[PDB]
Amino acid sequence: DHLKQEGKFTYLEKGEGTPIVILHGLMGGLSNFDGVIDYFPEKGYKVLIPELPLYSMSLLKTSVGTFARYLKEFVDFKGYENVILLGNSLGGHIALLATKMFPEIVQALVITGSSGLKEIVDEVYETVSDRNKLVKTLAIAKSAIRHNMAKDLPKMKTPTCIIWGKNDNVTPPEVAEDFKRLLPDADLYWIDKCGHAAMMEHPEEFNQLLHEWFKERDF
Repeated sequence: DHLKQEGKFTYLEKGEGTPIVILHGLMGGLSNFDGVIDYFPEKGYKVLIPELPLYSMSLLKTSVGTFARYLKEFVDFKGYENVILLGNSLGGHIALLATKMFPEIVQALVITGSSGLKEIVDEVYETVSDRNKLVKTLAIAKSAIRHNMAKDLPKMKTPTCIIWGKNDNVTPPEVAEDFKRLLPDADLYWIDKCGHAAMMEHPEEFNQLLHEWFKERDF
């Protein structure tokens, strides 16, 4: 597991087999996914965690659509014909939009505590006093909600795994079942006593749930 910087792309890379591209949210450090980074590369998977240009994208090309196209540019750069997308919070929304815009590049979609329907405190105050980053955060939120997925979901054919905390406060469990309803080919699994970051709160069960879903479908 080492950090790569090739061109404008900064990303973590570990593993060799089937590529899993991970999209974290705004809160996201990469410590969110240590569970995934330790488990799946030893199970024959390639884990890639690219750093999206959330707050760097010009004064104003900052939209969910831009991040999705950035993801596409990353996969194309890597030369993959298809990947597995794993997304959390805003990252899940980026992944969803990417699967909508470029379905032929996505083998499967894994979603957990995503939008589209402790000491982190010190990096949300960053948003409210950074001065020029608040606008970008506001730009993202405006772009995100304007870009609702509810209408696009009914036939995003790609196989989708939805893993959710049974007591999520940010994105309530109702949202998870909405995803299950609209998506034509999706499976829903819950994790009890778990909030918005199943990956981090329970990397144990998340890995096992996700791994078994992969086994059933050959992913």
